[PDB]
Amino acid sequence: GDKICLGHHAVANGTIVKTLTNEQEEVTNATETVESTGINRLCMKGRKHKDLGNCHPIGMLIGTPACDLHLTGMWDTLIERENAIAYCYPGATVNVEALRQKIMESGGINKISTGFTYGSSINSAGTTRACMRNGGNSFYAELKWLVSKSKGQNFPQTTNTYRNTDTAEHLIMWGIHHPSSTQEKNDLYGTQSLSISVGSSTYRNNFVPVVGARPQVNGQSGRIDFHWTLVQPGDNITFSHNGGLIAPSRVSKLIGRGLGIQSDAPIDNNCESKCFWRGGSINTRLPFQNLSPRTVGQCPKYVNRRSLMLATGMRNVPE
Amino acid sequence: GDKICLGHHAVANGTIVKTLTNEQEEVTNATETVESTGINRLCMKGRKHKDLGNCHPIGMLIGTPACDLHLTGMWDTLIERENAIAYCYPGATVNVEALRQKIMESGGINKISTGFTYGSSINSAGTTRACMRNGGNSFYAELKWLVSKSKGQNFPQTTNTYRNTDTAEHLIMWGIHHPSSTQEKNDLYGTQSLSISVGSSTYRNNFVPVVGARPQVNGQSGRIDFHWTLVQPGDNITFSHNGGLIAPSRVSKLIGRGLGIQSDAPIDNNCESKCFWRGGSINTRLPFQNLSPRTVGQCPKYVNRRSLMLATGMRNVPE
Amino acid sequence: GDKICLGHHAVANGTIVKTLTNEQEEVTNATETVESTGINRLCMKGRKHKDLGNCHPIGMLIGTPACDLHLTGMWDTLIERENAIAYCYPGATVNVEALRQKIMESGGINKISTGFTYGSSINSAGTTRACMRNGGNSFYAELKWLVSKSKGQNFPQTTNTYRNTDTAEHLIMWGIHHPSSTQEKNDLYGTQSLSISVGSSTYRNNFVPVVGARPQVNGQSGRIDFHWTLVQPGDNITFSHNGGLIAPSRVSKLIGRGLGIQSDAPIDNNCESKCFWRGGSINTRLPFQNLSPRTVGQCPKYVNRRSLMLATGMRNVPE
Amino acid sequence: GLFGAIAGFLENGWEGMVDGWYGFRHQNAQGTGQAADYKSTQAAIDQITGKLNRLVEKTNTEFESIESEFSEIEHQIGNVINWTKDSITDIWTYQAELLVAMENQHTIDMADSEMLNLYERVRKQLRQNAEEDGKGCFEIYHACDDSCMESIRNNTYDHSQYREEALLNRLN
Amino acid sequence: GLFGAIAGFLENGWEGMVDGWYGFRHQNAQGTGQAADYKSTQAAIDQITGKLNRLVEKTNTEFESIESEFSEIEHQIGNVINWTKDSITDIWTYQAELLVAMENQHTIDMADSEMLNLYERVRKQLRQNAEEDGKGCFEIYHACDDSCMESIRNNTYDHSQYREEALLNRLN
Amino acid sequence: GLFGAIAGFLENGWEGMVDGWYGFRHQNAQGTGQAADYKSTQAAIDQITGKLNRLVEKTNTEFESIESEFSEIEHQIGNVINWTKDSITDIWTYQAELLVAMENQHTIDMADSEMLNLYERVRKQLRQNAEEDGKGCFEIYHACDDSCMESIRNNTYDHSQYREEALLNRLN
Ligand SMILES: *[C@@H]1O[C@H](CO)[C@@H](O)[C@H](O)[C@H]1NC(C)=O
Ligand SMILES: *[C@@H]1O[C@H](CO)[C@@H](O)[C@H](O)[C@H]1NC(C)=O
Ligand SMILES: *[C@@H]1O[C@H](CO)[C@@H](O)[C@H](O)[C@H]1NC(C)=O
Ligand SMILES: *[C@@H]1O[C@H](CO)[C@@H](O)[C@H](O)[C@H]1NC(C)=O
Ligand SMILES: *[C@@H]1O[C@H](CO)[C@@H](O)[C@H](O)[C@H]1NC(C)=O
Ligand SMILES: *[C@@H]1O[C@H](CO)[C@@H](O)[C@H](O)[C@H]1NC(C)=O
Repeated sequence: GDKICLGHHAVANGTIVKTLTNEQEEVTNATETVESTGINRLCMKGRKHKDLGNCHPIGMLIGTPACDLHLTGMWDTLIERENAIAYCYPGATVNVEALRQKIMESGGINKISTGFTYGSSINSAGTTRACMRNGGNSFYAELKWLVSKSKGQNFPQTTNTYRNTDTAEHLIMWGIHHPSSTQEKNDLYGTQSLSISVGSSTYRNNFVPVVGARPQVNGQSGRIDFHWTLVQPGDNITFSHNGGLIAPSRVSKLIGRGLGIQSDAPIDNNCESKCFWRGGSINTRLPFQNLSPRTVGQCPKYVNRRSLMLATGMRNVPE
Repeated sequence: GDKICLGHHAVANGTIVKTLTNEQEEVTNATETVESTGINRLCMKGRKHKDLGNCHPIGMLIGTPACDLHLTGMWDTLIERENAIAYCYPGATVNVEALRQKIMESGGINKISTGFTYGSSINSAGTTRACMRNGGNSFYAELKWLVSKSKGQNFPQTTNTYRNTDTAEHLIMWGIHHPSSTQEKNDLYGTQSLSISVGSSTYRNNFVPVVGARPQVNGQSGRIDFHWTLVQPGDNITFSHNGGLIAPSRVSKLIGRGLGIQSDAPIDNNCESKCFWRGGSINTRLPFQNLSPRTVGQCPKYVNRRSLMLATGMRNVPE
Repeated sequence: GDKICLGHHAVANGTIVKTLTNEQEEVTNATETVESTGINRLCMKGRKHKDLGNCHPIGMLIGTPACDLHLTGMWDTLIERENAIAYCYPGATVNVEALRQKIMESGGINKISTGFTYGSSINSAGTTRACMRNGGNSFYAELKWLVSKSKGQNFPQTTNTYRNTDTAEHLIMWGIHHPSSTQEKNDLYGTQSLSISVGSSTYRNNFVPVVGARPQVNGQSGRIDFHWTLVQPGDNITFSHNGGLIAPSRVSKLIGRGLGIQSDAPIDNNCESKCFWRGGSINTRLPFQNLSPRTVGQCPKYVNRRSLMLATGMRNVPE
Repeated sequence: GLFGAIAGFLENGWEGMVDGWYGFRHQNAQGTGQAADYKSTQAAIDQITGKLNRLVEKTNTEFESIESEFSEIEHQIGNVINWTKDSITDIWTYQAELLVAMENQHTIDMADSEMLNLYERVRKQLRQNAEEDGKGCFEIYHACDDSCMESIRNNTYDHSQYREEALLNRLN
Repeated sequence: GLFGAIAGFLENGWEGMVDGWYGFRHQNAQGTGQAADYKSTQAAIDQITGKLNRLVEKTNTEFESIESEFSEIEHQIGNVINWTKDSITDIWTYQAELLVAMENQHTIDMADSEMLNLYERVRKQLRQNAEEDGKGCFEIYHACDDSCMESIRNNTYDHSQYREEALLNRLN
Repeated sequence: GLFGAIAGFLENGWEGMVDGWYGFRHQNAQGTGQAADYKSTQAAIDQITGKLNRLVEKTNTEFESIESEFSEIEHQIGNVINWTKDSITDIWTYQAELLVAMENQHTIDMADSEMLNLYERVRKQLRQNAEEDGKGCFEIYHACDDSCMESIRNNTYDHSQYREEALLNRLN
């Protein structure tokens, strides 16, 4: 009548998990593998970062008023916002998306001065009420609006060339003005047919201002479309123009690498994180997450499930 | 002299399967995981669908004769065919593929009337034997071929604007005519240099008719190339032209979402399905399939194998 | 006092491996699954191959001097090099990358003759010191630089058409010359406004020479930009031009399929391989590799790890 | 195999057993019989069924086309699309192959374990009143009537009732 | 289950055992006691811990965006991006689902094995001085004092010391 | 481990055994010997070999380039390509890591099971003429000559021939 018995533990409330053979095994304990809660803020601790607020990354290169505080600097993450303004004077940039990406992966920009001069017969200081400053009418800080100094005069066939004397590639932006009327065109530039030709050792293209009636925005019915390339070290880029060019007073140099975040989430300098998205920041040790398909940084892989429990205990057999 | 023995069942013809350690284990039964047989027909039961036959999705927007029956309607799947015609009068559309995709993912289109008027000095009813109708020479149903009413006269500098008064984005197509001869150009429009300028708050572009000798197709040696954008609600789009524009009499509004199928397989209204391809339809519970890499809808994932057997039985040890 | 004991073998120096539960199990033997050593040479045994050296694949079609030996032939792998030259006279090709891919996946080209003739009023043999030959000034072997025979004369409105009489699609390249001065433009072609119009049953486009000051390269400040399409069998492609066209004396026909390798690694006709990359060749039975993310041919999948040991033995319990 | 029973100390299966996966053969006074164990059979089938339920039944995301079948598509983009689809197929086929290999290994081995589990059940229930043949048989050192056999297979056998009796034949 | 013990010949767990995963219940002269086996417990937890360490802790490659959240993106490229992200998500979710299913099966079964391993240890250590109940108990045919019980659970029990004594009650 | 034998009730391996993975050590009248079991050894190697065959040997689809090494490629498309390759690499590396981890677990555990299977074979073949040491040894209660040892390792040992003799030393 003497004996020893062997047994295993159990618990009153088991957790349910999936296995290869059984969709509902009760085990003693389990733990979540999919992260479903994130932080509703941008965790910027440990980062030299830049919140552009209503300044748009492109606006940094051309120099929109909104971006006055963001024309230069250095950083390791950049934060774009839904608001953001690039174009005070209405327009568009050819290959926009390639460009903001380039910028958003940069971690810093310097502005180098073109040294362009124009002088007599030509007014290099056109402004507009769409780009107001302190206050008053003004313009894109890194460009000059060139217009016939007088009248409704033919604009001089002009030549400016930027020489890259640096060791690194520079990024050159310029604008082409497209007026709303034949009259307007004639007032600013000649009656002459207009042509802007741009040429480096690697780049070559040409543009023609083009008149058309258009909805008023903001503002004006004119448009300034922007264009860009990279000028290699020790190369030169030459503008041949007879009016219509919005020329560069400065070119940009993109410096390092950096992480680009697009979110309206508030900054929080008191949490670290490596993974971000539109709704904010993600900090988790788990390999999987459920918050978003679109993340940036070092992130748990996205999955299409609320929960995936991993058993951390034996089969739970109560009584 | 008494005994009890334990055993397992077996079968005369086992099935062969792979394991981690043995490429050929005979087991008692197994079952296929890769679907290799599909249905040689399009299973349209339970779907408000549209077979365009020889009408091409683009032809729906501009109004080719082939598409007369398909200028409007509503659907939840759209069926394109290898035949299909978009251009009665020879030409091309800039960003075609983006456009048919847009259309093929739509599940319906409405046509809103532009209200454009032209009147004296201008013939708004050009036709061509490449776009025949009932029968007779005719044209794209949603566009007007505009030509100098008389002669070989300069076409009037003209302005038409479409105002989007709806709550949704409209899609505007238009054509630019490119003639085969200087003579032809002069007959239809002026001797004046030609220019078409198009401008909304978001869009702006311009086009120039261009003469050239070209192989005859169908038909004629002229070409009409098409162009498009989306006009946002409460926005306006303005055409400034002096000849060459194939203007829109109606614009299109893409309605919902829908599934786009490209296949020459016959319709069958008596099977359901959720997965389709060129050769037809796929109905299977299995997670994998072997028929095609290119499928649409809810499909088993494609794999590069005829067969992958899953054991549903023990090791089979006969005798 | 008699007994039998059971045991397993062991070794003095075990190998360490990962399992689901233990990141460091010592086992008796194991073997690597990730290939980390490759061959610093291009293993070409068993391949009809072509090393272009400093000839660039595009140069094969237009006929740069560097490519004189490579204007025709047949092969099953093609080797591009970092050096390589396509443009003796400075310029660019529209849709370059699509084109070299096409070429790099070809395994052979034939040159068919266009049969174009020009005759009086027109000099079909323009040359340049940027495309030197044996030695002397010369030009792209498969193209003609057309220029006003005399003077500063208006170039004749000209028409040439290539008829594809073959059973296969041909690839047609042509150039547009963009001069550095209004003077230069006038010397070579007229004072007339210039236009080149190109048209097949499938293709239609048009180009305008455009003057601009530009950095000197090599060489010269002019540029010749190239353009291409495929002309289907039994179809014709017509050039209408009044100067500026660099016309084709031959068109190309891409023959088979072939494997395109880009590497500066030396050829070795004494090893076979199926997998290559920039640094050379990869020969391994293992399913995974660590050398490069960018490979071509039949390759082990790339992974982000130096080592992943697979146990080929039991748990090693020494003493 | 992994659990030593099926294709192990049992040298073959029984083609005659058609009422279940696992079962008993007995020899006794009244002669021979055969019968299947429904409980272990169902343990094994239920687990196979669980595998099939997992295999079948997956919500799929909806995919729209990105390659036109009838148009020509631009060459570079077409090549990037092709690279991506090929890459994805290599992943799925690899996955499908591993799935089937590992499931199959596990399925075979669980089948071997359920067989052992039943064998072990019977051994335990006999305690000292029988000993192990080595080939799936238990040599019973007492008079085990057809009804007594049925008590083993019904798992209602009382070893105490035949114990001291059975402990005799033990030594002779 | 796979190793027959937990949810097998043991018909339930012991909610009272809070000092470990595995353990002993004894009945003897001085009455009843319960105690957990720290060594087998730790074998099982350490393996679970290994699983968690593998699960957590993975170096991730850095990803930058390719879809703009605030801009519009071109339609065709957007669709190709969408196809690719969707395709990749299907793969990861499938992966995650298989990972958890196969780990969970293995985790449950290794827990079962460690329980068996301990049972087998005790059985072997008793040799002939006890026999198998069939439900995780060993019926001890000799006076096993609380100290003697402890010698079993301490794995220091000498069967030789009680052998011939125990071999007696055997037959009566 | 999972099957309790290797790194379980056997506290170590035998560096001296170089003829095979598994084997016997005997002590008897004529002294000591060692020998490897070729059959169980080959069961284990063959399965390892099956794993290697699966690992090696995969038809690969052919991939052509989509990134030019020497040209510049457009920035947006380049970024999309990069996203896709990085994403695919994360999948393969995860896959490779799981493959090895799960294979290794299984490989170790099957090696354990083959060792057990052999041990269980011998136990069964001895029936009552020997009992279980608890550490991989069977204590033989009869004169087992070198030839008799060989009969065990040759799996030709007849327990009936030494049974009643062996059942004696049993009780003294
Ligand atoms: C660029 O500029 C200077 C004068 O502007 C000239 O000496 C230099 O050599 C030029 N370099 C190139 C690459 O054109
Ligand atoms: C478009 O035109 C209407 C008047 O026709 C005007 O009220 C509306 O605000 C205009 N919108 C834009 C964006 O120009
Ligand atoms: C192509 O050219 C030839 C002769 O110029 C002519 O016979 C044929 O009709 C043409 N074919 C097409 C499709 O234009
Ligand atoms: C992509 O693949 C299809 C068939 O698999 C082929 O027909 C087509 O030529 C390919 N396109 C490119 C650009 O490689
Ligand atoms: C791509 O995906 C997002 C959400 O999944 C959606 O908002 C967007 O419109 C999609 N675009 C296309 C073209 O499928
Ligand atoms: C794409 O990948 C390589 C390194 O893998 C790098 O050279 C390139 O600049 C990356 N591109 C971008 C645009 O982030």
